[PDB]
Amino acid sequence: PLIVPYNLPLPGGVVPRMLITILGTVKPNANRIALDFQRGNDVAFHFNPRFNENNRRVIVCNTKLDNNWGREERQSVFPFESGKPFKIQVLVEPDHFKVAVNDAHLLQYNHRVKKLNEISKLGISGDIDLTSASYTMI
Ligand SMILES: Cc1ccc(S[C@@H]2O[C@H](CO)[C@H](O)[C@H](n3cc(-c4c(F)c(F)c(N)c(F)c4F)nn3)[C@H]2O)cc1
Repeated sequence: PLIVPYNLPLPGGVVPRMLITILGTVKPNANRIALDFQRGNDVAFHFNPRFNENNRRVIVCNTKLDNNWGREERQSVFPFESGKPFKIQVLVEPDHFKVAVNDAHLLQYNHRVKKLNEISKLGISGDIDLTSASYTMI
């Protein structure tokens, strides 16, 4: 198992047609997962499944610039289940990050940080056992 939090360098940043695949298992009684695509200290794309926000499960997405969070984008479709193995695929497209979970499209997140070649880290954090984190070009 990989250490969590996990730092996956993305050399030279991201580019359209780059596919990032995260395989893991959600812990029992999970509270949160986070993927953080970072441009230095900024978070270009934060993808944050919350298992218990006011007793509801929701995905919160946002960007952090100069240490300030922006407007949240929320997805109530929630494909993660405590205790179960998952696959997150993040496909970089020209205008957005496209996220599929367990081979089913979940959401798109329009690029707010525009210097894709500077988004050169993926952090993976939260209540998972992490099996693999990798990328490839499609
Ligand atoms: C005024 C105001 C009031 C409340 C908020 S809440 C804020 O909302 C953001 C999305 O808009 C992010 O979710 C933030 N956030 C979550 C994590 C985090 C973490 F630190 C971890 F260690 C793990 N393991 C994890 F899964 C995480 F998600 N870090 N920063 C959250 O603090 C904002 C503004």
